[PDB]
Amino acid sequence: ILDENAIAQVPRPGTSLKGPSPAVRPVTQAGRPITGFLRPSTQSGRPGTIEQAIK
Amino acid sequence: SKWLDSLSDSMANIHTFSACLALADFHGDGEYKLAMGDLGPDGRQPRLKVLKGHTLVSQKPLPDLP
Amino acid sequence: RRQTVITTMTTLKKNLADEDAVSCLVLGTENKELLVLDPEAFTILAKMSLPSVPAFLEASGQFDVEFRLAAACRNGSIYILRRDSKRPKYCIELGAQPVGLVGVHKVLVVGSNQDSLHGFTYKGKRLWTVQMPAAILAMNLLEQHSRGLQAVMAALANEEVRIYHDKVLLNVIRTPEAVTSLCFGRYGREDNTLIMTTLGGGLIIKILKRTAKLNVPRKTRLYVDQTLREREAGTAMHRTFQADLYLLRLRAARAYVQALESSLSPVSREPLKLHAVVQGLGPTFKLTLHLQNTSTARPILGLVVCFLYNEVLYALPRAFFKVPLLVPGLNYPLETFVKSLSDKGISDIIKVLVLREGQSTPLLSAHINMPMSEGL
Amino acid sequence: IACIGSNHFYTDQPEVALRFYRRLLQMGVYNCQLFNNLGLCCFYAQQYDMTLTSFERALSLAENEEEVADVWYNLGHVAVGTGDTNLAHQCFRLALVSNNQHAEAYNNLAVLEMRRGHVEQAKALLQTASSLAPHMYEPHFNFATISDKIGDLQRSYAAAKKSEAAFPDHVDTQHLIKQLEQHFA
Amino acid sequence: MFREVLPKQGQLYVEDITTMVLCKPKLLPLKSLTLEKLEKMQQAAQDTIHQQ
Amino acid sequence: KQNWLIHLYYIQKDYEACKAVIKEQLQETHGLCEYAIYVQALIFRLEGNIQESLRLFQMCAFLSPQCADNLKQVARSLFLLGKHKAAIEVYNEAAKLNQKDWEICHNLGVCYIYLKQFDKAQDQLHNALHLNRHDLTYIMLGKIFLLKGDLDKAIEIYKKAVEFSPENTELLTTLGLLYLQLGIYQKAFEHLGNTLTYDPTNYKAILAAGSMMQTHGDFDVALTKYKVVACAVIESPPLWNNIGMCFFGKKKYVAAISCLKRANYLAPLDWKILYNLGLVHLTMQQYASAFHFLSAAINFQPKMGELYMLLAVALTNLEDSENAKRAYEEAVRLDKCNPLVNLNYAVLLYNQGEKRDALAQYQEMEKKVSSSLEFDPEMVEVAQKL
Amino acid sequence: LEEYFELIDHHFELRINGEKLEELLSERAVQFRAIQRRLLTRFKDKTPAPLQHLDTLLDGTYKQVIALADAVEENQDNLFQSFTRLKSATHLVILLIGLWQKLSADQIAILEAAFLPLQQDTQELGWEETVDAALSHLLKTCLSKSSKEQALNLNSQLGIPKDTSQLKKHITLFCDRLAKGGRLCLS
Repeated sequence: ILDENAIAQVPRPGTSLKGPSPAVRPVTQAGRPITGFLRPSTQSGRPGTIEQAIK
Repeated sequence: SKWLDSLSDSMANIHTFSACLALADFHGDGEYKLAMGDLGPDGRQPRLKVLKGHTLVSQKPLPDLP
Repeated sequence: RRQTVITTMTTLKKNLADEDAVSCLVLGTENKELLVLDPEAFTILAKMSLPSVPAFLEASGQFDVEFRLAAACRNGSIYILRRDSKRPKYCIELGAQPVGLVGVHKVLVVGSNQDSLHGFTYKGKRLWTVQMPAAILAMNLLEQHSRGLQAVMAALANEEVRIYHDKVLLNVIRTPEAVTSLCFGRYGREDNTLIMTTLGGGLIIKILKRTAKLNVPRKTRLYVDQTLREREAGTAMHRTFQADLYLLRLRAARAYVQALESSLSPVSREPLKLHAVVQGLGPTFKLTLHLQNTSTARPILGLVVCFLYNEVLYALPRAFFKVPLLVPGLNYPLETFVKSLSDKGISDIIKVLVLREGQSTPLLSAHINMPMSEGL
Repeated sequence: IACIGSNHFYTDQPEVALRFYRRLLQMGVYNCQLFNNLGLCCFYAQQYDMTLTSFERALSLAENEEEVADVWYNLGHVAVGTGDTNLAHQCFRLALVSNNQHAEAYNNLAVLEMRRGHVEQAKALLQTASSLAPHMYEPHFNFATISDKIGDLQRSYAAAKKSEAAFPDHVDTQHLIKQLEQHFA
Repeated sequence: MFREVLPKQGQLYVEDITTMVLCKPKLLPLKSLTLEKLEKMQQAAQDTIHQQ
Repeated sequence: KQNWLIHLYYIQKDYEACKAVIKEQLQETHGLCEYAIYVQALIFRLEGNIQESLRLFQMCAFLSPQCADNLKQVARSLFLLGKHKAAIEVYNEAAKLNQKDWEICHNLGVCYIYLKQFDKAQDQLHNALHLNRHDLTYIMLGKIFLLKGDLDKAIEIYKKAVEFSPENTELLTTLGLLYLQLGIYQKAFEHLGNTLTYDPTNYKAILAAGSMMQTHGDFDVALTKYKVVACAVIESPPLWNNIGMCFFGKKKYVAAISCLKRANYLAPLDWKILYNLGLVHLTMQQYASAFHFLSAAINFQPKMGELYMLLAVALTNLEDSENAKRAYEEAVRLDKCNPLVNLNYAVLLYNQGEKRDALAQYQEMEKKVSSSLEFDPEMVEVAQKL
Repeated sequence: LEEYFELIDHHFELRINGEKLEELLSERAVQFRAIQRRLLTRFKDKTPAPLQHLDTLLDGTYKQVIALADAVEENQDNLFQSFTRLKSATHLVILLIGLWQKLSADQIAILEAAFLPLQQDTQELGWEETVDAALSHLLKTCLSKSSKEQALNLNSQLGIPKDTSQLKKHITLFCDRLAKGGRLCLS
């Protein structure tokens, strides 16, 4: 949240990081359905605010 | 594309409805001005604005909302 | 005093139906009246009664010959008032309150609050209907006398003006911010200007140019080889699956009896449910217990909550506390403040027993893996 | 192999996912996740002779309380498929016993409850689920459906809206939202 | 002898009556080697603390 | 009393300036407006907050205690919650104040239907008809009839309904489905095709029409009609079950069970898809999956004879014949109007060398006669043998 | 029922003050965060840039944050003392209602469970919400008969109220319907 380093703010859909539908493939968050491999760097989303992250 | 945008202003305050937005040459000499009786931001300052071309020239204060 | 208000105005011609002639006024009031006045507003010429408060007005025809006064009211209907009406005598339903109206030569148009356009005739019969991909904000009467095209300018909430006319596909224009008021007319010197006022203030001016099969999956060789091995040896598979299922029922009954025995289930007369949430990342956590009585109608009076924790790692002020009268159907969040006492990062479990006062066997239990301290 | 295997399992090809996970098992991987995945791909590829032993191996290898809960959750799915709602009930309840914050176990247990007839139990369980995982469209949709079934169109709408927030292209949620908006007007 | 004759028509839905949705079976993701080693190290630290 | 601003901020889906003007107009008049609280309540209702539209419309009723509309709105906000008894007892006083509005009658009918009071609901909707008839009255009346008794009044009331306002799709499709559940078939196709003319790609009518076409052979036309909507609803268990049965009709068993497994992954608790999976695996001679899906569907639908017959057909080919016996015993005790169960049990007994009660099964079968092209030859061959 | 309601009103006033102070502190914290992020971005840039305006805004916002934190602490302590006095008040009121209508031990325990819910107020559960939900349920399933009243006036919710009007209405209604022969049950 508090570290901003991306230049754009509304980049074109397809040029930034920010399949089976949720009726088939389970999901961890709203988007980014469950993966097959956990690396210690997977994000599967971003929490919006600080309140959204602590809660 | 079938329209020529003469003015697309983004940060001037104009809050009127199509009923209180009438156009005429209220002065004569065959050149049309645009009268708009608007309430302003909310029901505080209703002021008849007259537009001639691209920029405002006069806002007459009104007693209540038009 | 009794204070009245005028809510809509519209004018109507006198004799020749041109712009060089004079135009008689029409007005609607909050007090249920509609006033047709002399074109200069110095004498009341026609008072009219309305079955409901008006919201929009429109008028067609000539005063002496015949005038048609379409008053779209707030009560979810329109009324066409004609000559010599002791009662307006003409009502038309739409099903909701209209966001505007437009009068083309013969047919009349009404925009429904439910995001559609409905073309009626002055008689009272619905002719055609069309849906809009967004909410209709406002409409007006477009015109172009050098062409003869007279359509509707419908402002939408998706930042667009859109309609399907009889034959040609016109009124298709985008905009940065949703437009709330429209006026097509001769502005300055040109005859085809279009002024618009959007939501967040602003101002838009557009000049119109005179030059106007199924996805059935694919089955590879693995599928056929395995249906072959099942066609040859289906009995072994069936027997071994039945054996494994008997063993599975045995093990599940075993684990379920153990959980009943140790009261480890947070859901299991005495209808209750409990889960716990830990909020916070520091040496202090808000442990909130959501406790709910899940029954048709009966409260649960005598309950208490105990916390079983490591008295070295965690400091709970109130471990034991009573539970209010659990009204059936309501979630009670009961907070507590856990504090990590370990000077290093050391986590541990915390159990929560919900149990009656008199008895001594936990009605149910919850477990919380307290997260790492991340403190000092 | 794990990524292509999961993808194959979820796009109506459990046999190919089974091939991939069997390859992971041949190369000497020995986990709880691997064996849960193998039991799932077996049950859904219709290899009924290798499913439940893989699930028991997974339960043996599980080294957490979330892994045990996931394996009991999947065993409950195998039970639901086999056609026994009592074993399924016990398996979802054991998934809850092992991990109290398991929104999917709550949702499925509430579905089975509502099948039995216990509407209040089901409503409370679906509320707990949709409070634990708000991103999951299934408890929202279920709560909205069984609220609209009993009236209560306020909560039905409040739940259909969060359903559509979680999975927007869901068709049944659109039909329910349109019905409720018609009722509101 | 006689083989067993079977029905051929099958069962068809005539209406899509709404039902209750179950969550779907979950394929557990496989942990990487680095993630496994980090978990191993933190668990070992917790353990070597617990023994005192 | 300048409320036109609040009105236009409401009707414009603004709902944020409208509340500010509500605050200003309650700061100018201190209430007593009867149209600011009304519109604030309608804001809260069209936003979905009815626990506050309730109190606001109740204030409106407090301001104009002789007005049918305020009591109407309070009882509507009561009905839009779960509370129907209170809604009825507020509609009662709203009717006391005026018995000329149809909405009171219709909503009373609905609320009575919720409390299983079908007699008074029928009477209230009768009066709702006789005052100013609307389609919803017909639909709710049909609901009463269908949940209460037989269809020999529902088809008549729905016919009366569709008679006028026939371009309505809901009435047409409901009448088509009622004919289908009834004996008639040609009229069902007539009305559903009418729906398809008015609405080209609606799910309900397309699904029902595809079911009809499937039952009368015609697998390709039904498959195309499914393709019409197979993208509007990409994940629906009924569509994929019907498509799997379409393919199973035209001997495409692999694609049939692919469609049926895709449907069953989306509805693990439905017995029709499981019956179909079991039947097709009996046809492909799997006998280790057929038994699985048939036993699952038996668990989900225990009062069916065809399911036990097919479980027994699967068990007979699994080297397990005593369970086949007892399954056939359940099947013959449960089944009444399908002699194929008796024929299969007779074939099992004959091939078991029994041949004495095989004649009992043959007699039970002939007491039930219905001719499939293969159900006759094996029947007569067992006959001449006994 | 008149020197009792004064303590309830005092308690609810303290609760409302605490909620207002919490919103003020929310705003101050958001502002402090924005200014601190501006200063951070300034620190990341290599080139010099005057910023004394920014840090003298930060100091003011921080002193306001400290003030609001101390005020919230004071209000929490005042609210706790008010809650402890209200506990004794409601103890005495239940005692008097039990002596006034000859209440049995179980009918006294139901009152002691409805009116004496919790130990202190928390930011999600408080006293008035709980006691009002419990009293509404008891009035709804034990004393009231009409359904319009059971659905309109007698409503159980568990959020901070807007005023103590409903709680006091229900306590007076509870007293008077006990006086009219009504007795307490559970289901």
